[PDB]
Order: sequence, then C-alpha cells, then structure tokens
Amino acid sequence: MRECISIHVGQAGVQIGNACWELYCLEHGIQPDGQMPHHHDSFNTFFSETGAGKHVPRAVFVDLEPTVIDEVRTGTYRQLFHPEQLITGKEDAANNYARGHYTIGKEIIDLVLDRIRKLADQCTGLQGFLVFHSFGGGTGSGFTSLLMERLSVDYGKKSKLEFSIYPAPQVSTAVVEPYNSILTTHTTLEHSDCAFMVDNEAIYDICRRNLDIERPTYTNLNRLISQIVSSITASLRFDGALNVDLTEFQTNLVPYPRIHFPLATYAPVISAEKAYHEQLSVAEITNACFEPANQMVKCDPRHGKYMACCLLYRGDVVPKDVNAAIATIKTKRSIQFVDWCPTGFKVGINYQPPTVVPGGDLAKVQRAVCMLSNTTAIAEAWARLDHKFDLMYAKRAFVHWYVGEGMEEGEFSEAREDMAALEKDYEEVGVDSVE
Amino acid sequence: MRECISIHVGQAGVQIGNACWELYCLEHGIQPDGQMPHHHDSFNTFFSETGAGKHVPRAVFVDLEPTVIDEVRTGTYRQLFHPEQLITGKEDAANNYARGHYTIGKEIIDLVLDRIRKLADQCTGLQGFLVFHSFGGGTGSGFTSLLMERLSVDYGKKSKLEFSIYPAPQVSTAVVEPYNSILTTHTTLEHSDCAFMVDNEAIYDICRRNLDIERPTYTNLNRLISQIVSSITASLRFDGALNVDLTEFQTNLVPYPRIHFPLATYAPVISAEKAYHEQLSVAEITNACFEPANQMVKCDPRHGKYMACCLLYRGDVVPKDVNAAIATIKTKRSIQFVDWCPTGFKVGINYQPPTVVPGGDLAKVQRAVCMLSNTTAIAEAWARLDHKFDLMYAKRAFVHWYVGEGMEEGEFSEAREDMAALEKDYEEVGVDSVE
Amino acid sequence: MREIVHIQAGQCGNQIGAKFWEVISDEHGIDPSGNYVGDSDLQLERISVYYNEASSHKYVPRAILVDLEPGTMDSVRSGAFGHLFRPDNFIFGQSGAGNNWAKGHYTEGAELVDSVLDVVRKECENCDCLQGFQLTHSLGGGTGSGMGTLLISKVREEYPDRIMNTFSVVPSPKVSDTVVEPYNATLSIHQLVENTDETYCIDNEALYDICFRTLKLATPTYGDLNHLVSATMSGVTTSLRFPGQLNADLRKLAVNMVPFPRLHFFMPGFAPLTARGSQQYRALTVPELTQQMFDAKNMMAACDPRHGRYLTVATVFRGRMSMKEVDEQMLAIQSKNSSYFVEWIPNNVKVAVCDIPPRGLKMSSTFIGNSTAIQELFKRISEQFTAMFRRKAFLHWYTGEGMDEMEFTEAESNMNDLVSEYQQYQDAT
Amino acid sequence: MREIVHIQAGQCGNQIGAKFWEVISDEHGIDPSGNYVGDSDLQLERISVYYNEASSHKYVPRAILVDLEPGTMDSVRSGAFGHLFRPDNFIFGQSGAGNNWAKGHYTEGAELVDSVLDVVRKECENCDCLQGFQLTHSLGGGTGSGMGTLLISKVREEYPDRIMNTFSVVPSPKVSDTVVEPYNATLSIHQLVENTDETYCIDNEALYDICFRTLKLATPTYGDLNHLVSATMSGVTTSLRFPGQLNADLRKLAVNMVPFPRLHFFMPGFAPLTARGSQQYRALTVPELTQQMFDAKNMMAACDPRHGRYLTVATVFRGRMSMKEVDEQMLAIQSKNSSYFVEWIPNNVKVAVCDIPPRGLKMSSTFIGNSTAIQELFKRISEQFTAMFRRKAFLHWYTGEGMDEMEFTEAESNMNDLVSEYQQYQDAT
Ligand SMILES: Nc1nc2c(ncn2[C@@H]2O[C@H](COP(=O)(O)OP(=O)(O)OP(=O)(O)O)[C@@H](O)[C@H]2O)c(=O)[nH]1
Ligand SMILES: Nc1nc2c(ncn2[C@@H]2O[C@H](COP(=O)(O)OP(=O)(O)OP(=O)(O)O)[C@@H](O)[C@H]2O)c(=O)[nH]1
Ligand SMILES: Nc1nc2c(ncn2[C@@H]2O[C@H](COP(=O)(O)OP(=O)(O)O)[C@@H](O)[C@H]2O)c(=O)[nH]1
Ligand SMILES: Nc1nc2c(ncn2[C@@H]2O[C@H](COP(=O)(O)OP(=O)(O)O)[C@@H](O)[C@H]2O)c(=O)[nH]1
Ligand SMILES: [Mg+2]
Ligand SMILES: [Mg+2]
Repeated sequence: MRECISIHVGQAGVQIGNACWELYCLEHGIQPDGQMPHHHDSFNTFFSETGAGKHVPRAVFVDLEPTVIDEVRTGTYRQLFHPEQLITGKEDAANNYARGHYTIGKEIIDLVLDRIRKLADQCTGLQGFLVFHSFGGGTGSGFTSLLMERLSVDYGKKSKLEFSIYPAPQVSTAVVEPYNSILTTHTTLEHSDCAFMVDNEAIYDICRRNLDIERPTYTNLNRLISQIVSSITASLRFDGALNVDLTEFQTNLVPYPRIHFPLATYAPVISAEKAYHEQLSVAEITNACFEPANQMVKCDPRHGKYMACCLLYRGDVVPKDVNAAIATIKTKRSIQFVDWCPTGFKVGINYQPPTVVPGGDLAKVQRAVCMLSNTTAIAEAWARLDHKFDLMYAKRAFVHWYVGEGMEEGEFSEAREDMAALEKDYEEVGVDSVE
Repeated sequence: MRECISIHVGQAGVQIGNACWELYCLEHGIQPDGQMPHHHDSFNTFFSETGAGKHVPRAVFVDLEPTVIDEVRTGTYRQLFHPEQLITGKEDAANNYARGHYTIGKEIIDLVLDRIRKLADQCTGLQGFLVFHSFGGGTGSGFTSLLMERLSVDYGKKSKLEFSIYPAPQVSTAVVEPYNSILTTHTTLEHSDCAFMVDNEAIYDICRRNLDIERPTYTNLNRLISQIVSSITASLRFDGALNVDLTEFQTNLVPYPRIHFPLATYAPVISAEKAYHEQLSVAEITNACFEPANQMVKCDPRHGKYMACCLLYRGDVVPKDVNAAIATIKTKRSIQFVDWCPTGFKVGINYQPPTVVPGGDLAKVQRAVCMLSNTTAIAEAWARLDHKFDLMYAKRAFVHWYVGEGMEEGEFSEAREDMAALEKDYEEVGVDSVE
Repeated sequence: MREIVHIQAGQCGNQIGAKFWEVISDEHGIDPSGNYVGDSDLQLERISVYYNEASSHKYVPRAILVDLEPGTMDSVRSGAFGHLFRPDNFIFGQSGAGNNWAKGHYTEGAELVDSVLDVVRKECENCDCLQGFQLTHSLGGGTGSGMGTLLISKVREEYPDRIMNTFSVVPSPKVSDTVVEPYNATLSIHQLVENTDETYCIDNEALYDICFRTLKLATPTYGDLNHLVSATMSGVTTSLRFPGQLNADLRKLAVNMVPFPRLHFFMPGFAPLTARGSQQYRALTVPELTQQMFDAKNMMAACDPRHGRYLTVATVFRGRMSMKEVDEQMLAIQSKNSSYFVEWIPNNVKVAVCDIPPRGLKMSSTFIGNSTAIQELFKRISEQFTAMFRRKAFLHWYTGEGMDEMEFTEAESNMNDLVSEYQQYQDAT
Repeated sequence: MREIVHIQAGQCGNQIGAKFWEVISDEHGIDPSGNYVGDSDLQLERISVYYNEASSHKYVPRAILVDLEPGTMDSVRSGAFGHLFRPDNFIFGQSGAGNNWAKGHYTEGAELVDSVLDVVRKECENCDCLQGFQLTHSLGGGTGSGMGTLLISKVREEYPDRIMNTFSVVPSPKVSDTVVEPYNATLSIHQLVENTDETYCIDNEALYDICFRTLKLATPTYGDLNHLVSATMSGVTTSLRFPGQLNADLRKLAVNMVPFPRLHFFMPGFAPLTARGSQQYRALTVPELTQQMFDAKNMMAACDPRHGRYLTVATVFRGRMSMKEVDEQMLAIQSKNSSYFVEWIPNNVKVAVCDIPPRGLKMSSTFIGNSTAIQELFKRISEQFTAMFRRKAFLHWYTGEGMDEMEFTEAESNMNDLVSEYQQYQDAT
C-alpha cells in the first residue's frame, strides 16, 4: 500500500529496467509471465495484481526508437509487462537534446503522462517516482527534462528519484555529451528531488578488479545497478529491523535545495572463487564501501568531504556491529565530513539477504550494504563538464543542429551561467565556518 | 589472540614459506584446503578462520617474478592461501638492489602495504612480523629493506623478526652478493628488531654428515629451516610449562640496539636408521646444540664469545635436567661468555613434541631443542663480506648498473662506513672490562 | 482501579510496546489469545489496571498504537502476541512522517491526531478511575517526536490533572542513527518540558554497552534492548499492579522525584544483570543489588553520574526481602558517596518494595535517578543543534511545512535556559 | 572472619595458585564444581576465610588472577579445578610483558592495574573483616615483577593497615632461566622493601635439590615444585583456618618475625619429606621433624644458614602432638646451635600448633626462618646487576619505556644499603 512507479526513458533506462525487473521477478518468486507457484504485502508496492495469479509491473517504458522496446517485446519478458505501457516513438532524438525536448518528444509526452496518470490513480499510497535515464543520449536528457517538468507541475509534492548515467571523464561514446548534460542538468536542477550519480567507467574498473572479469558486457553493469536499486527499495519491499522510506532519503541526503547529487556504492562485490578466504565482516564491508576504489563514480572522495551518507544493510546484520563500524569510520581522519554536519549517517537494516541471479557473476552472500553518499568531490566533476562545454562552445561547434531544432543560443549561455552558479555553491559550502 | 603475520619476500622466502606452511598444516591437522577432520586457541595465532571449516594463513607472498608464485598457485597448496595475498610483480630485480628498492619494487610496495594493513586490522593481539627473505637476491635485499622501513614507519613499536640467508664464505650462487648484502644490512640495521642468521653451506654440511644424505635438494634445507621456525613459534602455538613470546626474544638476545644478529641451531638431527643406538638425553642434545659442527652458520663459535643464548625445548622435557645440563655447559672453558653478562641463558619448554613430515628425512623424536645464540664470532664473517666489497669496489666493478638504476656512489661509501662501524662495535664489545 | 492507558508512537515506540506487552502478559499469565491461563489470583486482582476484561472472559490490553506507515504496524499484527490487541486500535496513516518533525507535528499528524484523541477518549470513559498516561516514543524519528508531542499537548489540554509518563529514547552521543536528529530532539524537548510530568531518558549506546560488557553478549539484537526497557517499565508499574510491604504509585514517584516543575528527566537502571554463566558464581543479596545500581557502567543513560549530583533517587525493589537490610544499604550508600548527592535535600532516597519477583529470579530492583549529570546530554545536543542551525542546513524541509526560524530560536533558547537551571541547582549552596 | 584475598601475578604465580587452590580445596573437601562434599564441620567453620559462599550453596575462591597474556590463563581455565574460579576475575591483557619490567610496571601494567584494583575493592567490600593480602608472583618474569610491585604499591596506598604477604620465586644462583633477571630482581626488591610486610623468598634450585635427594625423584615436573610451595602456604595459613592448642595468625607471624621495618625476608621449609619407600623405615616424632627442619639440605632458599645467624625463627606444627615435647625439642635445638642464633634475641623461636594434619599424614611442620644468610643472595644479585649495568647492557629496552638510569642507580644503592644493614646486625654485639 506504498506504491512507487518506475519510468524508463531512453535505451539506457530500458536496458537497466530489463535487469531490474528480472531481479525483482527473481526476488519475489515471480515467473516471467507474472505467475507465482519472511515474506508478507511485499510485492504489492511494485507489482499490481489482476484477478488471476498474474501480476504486472508498474513500469512505463518510453522510447523514441522502437528497436530496444521491440527487443523487450520479443524477449523472455514478453508476457510480463502491460502492453499499453511500452510506448514507442518513431524517430529517436539521435543524441540531440532539442529533438528530445522540443520537437519529437513533444508529440508523445501527452500519451506518456496519460499512462502515468492511469497508473497513479490505480494506486492508493503512491510514494514517488523512479526515473531510469542516461545523461548523454538525446532522448534521455531531453525527454527526461520534459517529463520531470510535467510531473512536477502535475504531482505537486511527491518523491522524484533519478538514476542518471554521469558522463565519464575519459570514455565517451557520444560526441555531444557536454551539451546534453548541461541542458538536462539546468532543467532537472529545479525539479528532481534526488538524483543518483553512476558512471560506466567506474563500473568497468570494479568489474575488472574485484569481480575478476576482464571483458564485461552492458549486461554486467546493468546487473550491478539493478542490485543497487533493489537494495534501495528493500526497505519498502521487505520487513526490516530499521526501515526507511524514500522521503527519508530526500530529507537526510539533501541539505540544500540544489545540492542533491549523491553518488552510489555497493558492497560486497566478490567473485564466486574468492567467496571463501574471507568471512565478510560487516565492519569489513563498511570499510569496503568507504574505500575510494569501490565507489561507482570516477571521483576520489579524498578530494572532497562527505556532506551526508546513507548506508542500507541487508541480511544477517546486528545493529551493534554497525554502530561500532560507523564509530571507527568516524574516528579516521581521511574521511572528513563538513564541520557543520556532526551527524553524517542514516542507517537502515533489512532482514532479507540479497539474492543472486542465476547466470550472474557475483556470489551468494549473507550480508550486503548499499551506500548513497552526498559529497563535495562531485563538484570537481562538474568543472570538467563545464570545461568541455566551454571549448565546444568557443567554436560554436554543433550549434546549428540545436538552433535549427527549436532552441536559442541565449539558452546555452543561461545554462552555462546556471552550471557556474552550482559550482560556486559547491565551493561555498565546502568551506568552513567562523566563530 | 596473539596474532603474528608472515611476509615472504623473494624466491628464497617463498620456498621456505612453502615448507613452513606445509609443516604448520601438518601440525594442527589441517588439510591443504584449510579443512580439518594438548591442543586448545592454538591455530588462531597463525590461521584465521572463515565461516566454514576453512582456515587461511596470515601470509603475504610477494615477488617480482611470477614464476615461483605461479608454482605455488599450481601446487597442492592451491586451495589454502587467500588469492589476494599472492602478489606478483612483472620483472624481477634480477639480483640488483637498486631495482628491488628504487625502481620496480617502488610500484607494488603500496599494494603490499595495503594487504599488510588489511591483515593487521583484521587481527586483535598482533605480536609482530616474520620476514622470510634471502640476502643475495635483488628482490630479497631491496624489497625487504623498503618493506622494513615502511613497516617501521607505520607500526611504531612492534616485533620485527627476519630470517636472512647469510651469504656463504665459499659457495656463492650470485656474483654481486657483497653489494646486495652490504646495502640491505646498512638499511635494515636501524629497523629490524632481531635477524636470524642461517647459511646454505652449513646446512649442506649438516645434511651430509648427520643425516647421511649426500645429495640434498633445496627441499631439505627448507624443511630444516621450517623446523627451526616451528620450534620458535611453538610457545605461542601451544601450551608449555615455560612459554616465551617474541618480545621476550628481542629483550633477551639483544644487548645493544645494533648487535642483533643471532645465529640459529637445531637438534637432534639424526637419520631414521640411526634413530636407535642412542637414547637422546636432553643433556646429550644440549651438548649437540653447543657442538661447533652443528651450528647453521659457517663460523666457529670458539673464535668468539656467546653474548647470549636462548634454548627452546619441546617434548617430554623435565626442567631439572635442563638446569643440570646448562650448569655443566657453564662449567666448561671452551664455551666462554663475556665477563659482563653472567647470566647467559633464556630457557623455554613446550609440551608438544616436534612432528615429522611424511616423506621427510628426519626421524620421529620425543625431545627437540632449538638454540638461538647471539655471539661475537659472526663479526669475523662481516669482515669477509667487507673484504669482498672492498675488492669489488676498488675496480668500481658492476657499479654502472646500480648507478643507472637510481643510486649514487656516495651511498656505497656510506654503507661501507656503516659496516666498518658495526665491525668496530663488535670488536669493542668483545673486549673485557677493567676494575 | 487506577487504570493506565498505553500510547505507542513511532516505530521504536511500537516495537518497545510489543516487547512490553509480551512481558506484562508473561507476568499476569495471559495466553497469546488474550485469555487468562494463570495460576495466582493476585494476577487478576489488579488485572484491570492495564487490561480490560472483554466479554466471554477475555482480556485486551489498553493500548493505542499510532504510526504514519503501516509497515511496522502490520509486522506487529502478524507476529505472535499481536492477535490480542483490539484491532480497532491500530491507527495508521499513509504518507509517513519521512523522518521529519514538521510532518509529524503540523502537516501529517494534524490528520490522525483527531482519531487518536477520539480512541483515547473512548478508553478514558471506559476506565473507572484513570491513573495516568505512559507514552512510549523516540526522539529522533519524525513520527515519534512530532506526533507524540502533539498528542501530549492535546491530552494535557483535555486532562490537566492526570499524570504523564514518557519513555523517550534519547539520541546516543557517539553514533547518530539519523542526520537531522538534533532538530527533532530540540523541538520534542521543548514540547516535553512544556507539558510533561516525567521523562525517562534512554540511550541506545548505554544499552549496547550493558548487553556487551555486563551480560556478555556479542550479538545484541533489538529484541534484547527492547526486553531490557520493558523490564524497566514493568518494574516501575509493579508497585501498584501488585501488593507490597511498602507500595508505590506513579503519583508517588512524580511527587518524590520532581522538586521543580521543569527538572523532571530521569535516568533509569535495572539490577541484577548477570550473564548466563556468571550467575551461580554470585550471591543475590540486597547489598549486591544496591551496589550494582550505583555506577556509570549500569546507567541506561550515557552520562557518568560522577560529573554531577543526584538531585533525587527512587528505588523500587521486588521479591521477598527484609526492609531493615534495604534501609541499611541505602544508609551506607548515601554515606560513602556524600559528594555525589545534593547538600540541601536530606534523605534523598525514595524506597518502594513489592512482593513478587519479575519471574525466574529471587529479587530484582529498579533505579530511577534524577541527577544533574544529564545536563551534559542537553549541552551536547544543544551544541549540535547550534552548528546545524548556524549554516541553516536542512532548514528548508522544516520551513516548507509552515514552521519558521523563530520556532528554532525560541526552542534553542528554552533548552539553554533549562541547562542553565540544571547548572544553577547543581552548584547551589 | 579475617578473610584473606589471594592475588596471582605472572605465569609462575598463576600456576602456583592453581596448585595452591587444588590443595586448599582438598583440605576443605570441596568438589571441583565448587560445592562442598566434605565430612567435617570444622572445614566449613572457617570456610569463609578463603572462600565466599555463593548462592545455591556453592563456594568460590577469593582469587584475583592477573596476567598480560591469555595463554596460561586459558590453560588454567580449561583444566580441572579451574571451573570454580569466578569467571569475572580473570583479568588479562593482550600485549604481554615481554619479560620486561618496564612494560610490567609503567606501560602495559598502567592499563590493567585499574581494573585489577577495582575487582580488589569489590572483594574487599564483600568481606566482613579483611585480614590481609597474599601475592603469589615471580621476580624474573616481567609481568610478575612489574605488575605485582605496582599492585602492592597501589594497595598499600589504599590499605595502609592490612598485612601483606608475598611468595616471590627468587632467581636461582647457579642457573639463570632468563637473561635480564638481575634488573627485574633489583627493581622488584626495591619496591618490596619499600612497601611489604613479609616476603617468602624461594629458589627453584633448592626445590630441585629437595625433589632429587630427599624425595628420591629423578623426574621433578613443575607440578611437584608447585605442590611443595602450596603445602608450605597451606601450612602457613592453617594456624587461623583451623582450631589449635596454640593458634597463630598472619599478624602474629609479622610481629614475631620482623624486628625492623626493612628486614622482613623469610626462607621457608617443610617437614616431613619422605620418599615413597623410605617412609615406613622412619619414626614420625616431633624430635624427628624438628631435627629435619634445621639443615641447609632442607631450606627452600639456596643459602646455607651456617654462613650467618637466624635473626628469628617461627615454627607451625600440625596434627595432634604434645606441647611439652615441642618445647623440649626447641630448647635442645636452641642450645646445641648457640652460635647459629643472634645473641641479643633471647628465646627466638615462635611456636604455633594446629590440630589437623595436612591430609595423609600424622603430623607435619613448617619452618619460617628470618636469617642473615640471605644477604649472600642479595650480594650475588647485586654484583650481577652491577656487571650488567657497568656496560649498560640491555639498557635500551628499559630506557625506551620512560625509565632512566637514575632509577637503576637508586635501586642498586638501596639494595646495597639493605645488605649493609643485614651485615651490621649479623655481627652486632
Ligand atoms: N549502464 C549502462 N549504460 C548504458 C547501457 N546502454 C546504453 N548506456 C548508456 O547510454 C548512453 C548512450 O545514450 P542513450 O541514453 O542510450 O541514448 P538513447 O537512450 O538511445 O536515446 P537517444 O539519445 O535518442 O538515442 C551511453 O553513454 C551509455 O552510457 C547499459 O546497458 N548500461
Ligand atoms: N635455504 C634456501 N635458500 C634458497 C632457496 N632457494 C633460493 N635460495 C637462496 O636464494 C638466493 C638467490 O637469490 P634470491 O633471494 O632467491 O633472489 P630472488 O628471490 O629470486 O629475487 P631476485 O634477486 O630479484 O631474483 C641464493 O643465494 C640461495 O641461497 C631454498 O630453497 N632454500
Ligand atoms: N531502543 C530501541 N530504539 C529503536 C528501535 N528501533 C528504532 N529505535 C530508535 O528510533 C529512532 C527512529 O525513529 P522511528 O520511529 O523509527 O522513525 P519515525 O517513523 O519517524 O518515528 C532511532 O533513533 C532509533 O534509535 C528499537 O528496537 N529499540
Ligand atoms: N616454582 C615455579 N616457578 C616457575 C614456574 N613457572 C615459571 N616459574 C618461574 O617464573 C619465572 C618466569 O616468570 P613468568 O611469569 O613466566 O614471566 P612473566 O610473564 O613476564 O611474568 C622464571 O624465573 C621461573 O623460574 C613453576 O611452575 N614453578
Ligand atoms: Mg536513443
Ligand atoms: Mg628473484
């Protein structure tokens, strides 16, 4: 009776959703066709139920290119989703923000909002929104900005959580990533309650070093992000000794209206062969979470300060050990919070252990911990994007596409001003107080 | 709850460790895969335990050439070690100190220290360090010097014990042994709490004469040194009528900060066929320990004075007999301690007899004794090395490799000065006092 | 007679209440179904004080379970010893406080407080002679803090004569389970020092320490901590739920322990606390209990009493014992710790003795110390609040629900005034 | 009444204590579980002096076991007659003294001495009328020496009126089980002559000699030596743990044997000592015991009494005997050895008689001689210390823990002064 819908925009969102809903259907013992042969209700929060034993997800898969959605319709998860939700456009934004926010997406935004409204009104205790969207793709940035503005107009005060794919510092598949990123950030900065920074480069690094797989496909990154999402929602979806709802997330991890970009982290991530040879202490996994090499965003936390942290544990966990481990973490100097926030933790414990997906890469563990940490190091990352933007704007490169697709240069200048203001705010907060 | 980690540097260290951990796994009834089908806990001091019946050693096998470590990973002791510890470099120091201390080892010293810190923080009553390293090899000397400096910086006041392989007077497999030896000694002279001199030549002699094997492999020398190490640690790892901890070793056998080079000795060492025909009196085995032909360093004790001795017995031993035997030893003239130390013994008794490794060479005995003796004869040995160095430095032979690999000639001159100072200190202590 | 009404706000309050009712039912010999299967009539001679005898000879606890999220409510409902609460009692909302106090006291709470007060009124009219209210809540969680303060204010409006008990789980000094807990603590304390008769401060840190050292448990689950707090509450009420050579009631404790209207914050303590093995190797005598109860290592509030003075102390024993022995022990302990008590309150030890052990044991004891050491606690929190207010961090969440800064200014000033009063009376002469 | 508290420091102290409690339990008929299964009420008439009657009718020794390494502690715990010590007593550290005195008295000991003193204080307040303390420790091992001296200093600070007993295992003259034992011995003796009432010097050499020659044992395990020392201690305390025609207490021995504040070092002795076969071929009469107790070959301290004079002598008998016989024997032995006693102390034999044999015999006897011969011992050690200090050998280990040379200078001067006093009184006239 605490419902929460999922909205997947763009190819990244759709594939991540494939992984996430595979994970869920595995968790609650749900067959791909919605049937099912500590649990409570549990699945009601994400699965609505029809008359028969068939459950359907509360997901809205929207895209402008029918390729990936068609793959979904043809995949093993064909019987599952409500066929009306799988909204497909005709011509994708083609990595162009203007197309994804002014020209094309403007013609199916209404249908998407209609399906959203139907799903919302069929629910009673709606908690909030989960937008799964990338940052570089045109559909992702543009359509997500449009959709967030529309929802914020419609649903005045409700939780709105995003899982952006922050553009990596050195590996970029697109060429216009700075433009899409800056525009979508300038838009979503006033509507998204709490984003969730994740990058592909860091996940490549983690897969190579920790899991000992040298050649990972997007399937593996998707599985990892799905595990993170499942750990986020395990509080709603299960009985825990200290539960937490998404409103608690936005209250705890967001000190100021604008600074709401916490980065994700998960532990333990160890291969099946290395599953033994370590007992996986909860203090050990806490240390793993705080290890700068385990974060899922290519930013060294040591260059900034953790303004807030939220650690969600699951499995056979005992609160005293968590208290001891967090005390130890607070003792060390290399992990230096801001002076003005003396209490830098929210703790949540769940009774259900993480479940390993068959054919997966990780090993069956009894304890797991997902850290959502809002720090100041991420600020430097913005600088990089800013820098890129400046160069690609100093020559007015690629500007003609956006200009001719329903946008003006003054908008680019304004978004640059907004990003500069955000960087200024991060720097100002990073300093210490007097007296 | 008195933990002690082992650090094996270089090929010599790694093979000696193979032998040592084979011996341990045999002692505590530990299968090669860490399972186990007067004892207490006992194994906790060297074996950490995971959730299952699988125990893992607290060892850190580090090398710059992956050959021997790969042999370990492929050997029967594959399942045992924690795979993260088996740190392998890419290009070995190639019997060059500069490579092993400035160029190559400088790039994995951090990973080694990280694993050390993890293993230490997982322990509670950490006693100290066991470095198993040779003296001639480049990796051994250079990497050990670097690692000892780093650990002494990190762990301020803790036990640091080394098992060096002193370069023999006449059998030298390397050609640059004097350089590596002098450099590593000048470095480790300020950090190692207590070294442990052992040589290959003396062990060859002992294997030929006492054990009656004319063609021994390195396996046999390794087994003997492993037996010595096991006798050293039997106090920690077992219940004894008079136990002794490593801090007691460094307190008893080290009169001055610099003179901390005691040589090892073990008894009885008799073949299976000669196991009978002698009842192996504890006084007899004490005499065997003090016999100049049984020491494991090619130095005649009669040319110097025993500044201190530490005899560790194990098996069916009775203290009165030990007292009587030591009294007799003190009575004789050819064993002449320094005047200024009238009490030249530390005695330790353990209840557990030594265990013979199947497929070994020694015979099942009921009593055993390991002597660690700090004397003055070893001083002459330094002279020999000094002499060699002088010649190989009078022509500036081989100097170009070290010069071009991150070192200066003034360093060679300084190390020579330091060795001269150590020899001077040994000579000064060897004299008698007036009034 | 003297029936007591139980209110449970916030998740912690509800879990503590579940364990508490388990303990009480074990005391009176009540089956999980709610019917009496006991063996001693004295169980039923006062069964009415906490229970109501429903028809067909059943018993229902006088509980009023409140929350804003149905999760923990349903957990209680499904679990055993949940099937006897009267199902109409489970008041819960849908929005959830979101760990915010503004939601828990202004926006969300204003929609359920009416139904809660209505069920409260029904239960009050049901009782013969109401004795008082005991509220079990947190101080960090939004629901607990906000809604409990609102309920307390409303009840005190409608019953200015009854007596008020609160078991507020104070935030621990070292760890911080939440991030905005200074704000919730300050606002809740403002309301409490406004309109409460007594407040039983508890920290999870002290309970961790006790379960670790004294009980020799390396795996303290929340069940055990709640079990300890439940034992404390049962010990507090047994003075009236049971006969005794020197009986006590809640009003007696309120009169004895509260010299001034504001200074009514108590730290509890329990004894004996023996591990599973270390029990038969110790004698269970009144001197042993008495000496156990006076030390920092057995105070359920994380603050050394030695840093201040005991303003007053109450001590409730159980099981058969000799009064002279207790008197002698109290005399000795008041003599040797002369610097630990306030000069101007002679004979500052209130004593009560029951006749029934808390099950399984020979004799137990409960300590309720009103000291000046607790000022440190407030000091700590105050400072934290100040810091998090100097930058106005997290301020927007609370501002967006109608509350404004002047609320925080007044609350902080009030808490500082309270600390000043504690300091003044600590060094009075 | 007159309860005694037992402290065990160092590995030797702990092993001796294990054997000692085995002996005592055998005396009073105490099962390994700690419950009394004896047959004679006199066992329980004074059972309180060493035991505490824990509830459910059990008995726990008044022991306080101290160490810095959990090894021997766990060995005691696992072995039989370990399951009755009160488990909260086993205080132990992790670093271990490392056979260093600086660690055992300045660095490591400063972290556990507080807990030790706290348990000491608890036991003291538990007792009715404290009689005194007996400390069982070594003089070579770092833990024993350092921590025992620290505990003695602290206790004497907190109880300047009680009486203090120490059973210090002095280093043997011929062998040296450790290398730095002169330093530990000198520092420990400095502290002891500062703040102890009596010190029972023992050498392992003399015990070896006794087990070899007198008992005709070629295989003396440490169990046997500890058994002998335990029998001596039991004989010392039986004068008050049991009725007697002429009873004695620890204070009586202290007054009789300690003519001057500093000169309070005693060599013990036991009798009879008969091999397994050579027993039935000898008569067990008081003259036989008395003549046995006066010879170098039966003194548990390695120093011939003939080299000096007996300043005083105490003698505690057991079992049923005739007082006139004892008096006659003491008269004869004081007559014929006239040159062996000091001139200016007439009638220098303190006598006590118990009524119970030490289990398995008809009559036994314990000798406690305060002589001047022991000066040789100190002489020896002093010289050794001087040598090892002239070169400042091993000095860095002790310097690195805050101690400096002037400590050693003062301690050596103090020991030389003590030896000078012994020499002066030996040749007094
Ligand atoms: N983590 C993860 N990221 C993905 C995956 N597939 C695509 N991406 C991200 O998608 C980005 C490409 O832009 P998209 O958002 O996919 O563009 P789109 O969704 O196809 O929409 P258009 O821009 O209109 O084409 C890349 O930067 C990738 O990081 C995936 O399987 N896992
Ligand atoms: N006792 C013993 N010594 C060995 C054994 N194997 C090699 N050594 C010693 O190793 C020395 C050779 O130098 P090493 O220390 O092995 O050099 P390394 O370990 O291969 O490292 P690099 O110098 O970089 O090649 C020889 O002097 C041998 O004495 C062994 O099995 N037993
Ligand atoms: N003693 C105890 N305290 C608890 C327990 N569960 C939660 N808490 C405390 O309750 C606080 C959380 O308040 P909660 O009721 O869960 O949040 P709310 O829904 O906003 O009221 C935390 O500070 C915890 O310290 C428990 O089982 N025992
Ligand atoms: N009589 C006796 N003496 C012992 C025994 N064990 C050890 N010792 C003596 O105790 C000394 C060692 O002290 P120890 O307590 O083991 O070292 P520590 O841990 O530093 O205190 C040695 O000089 C031994 O002579 C024993 O069983 N009996
Ligand atoms: Mg696309
Ligand atoms: Mg090599």
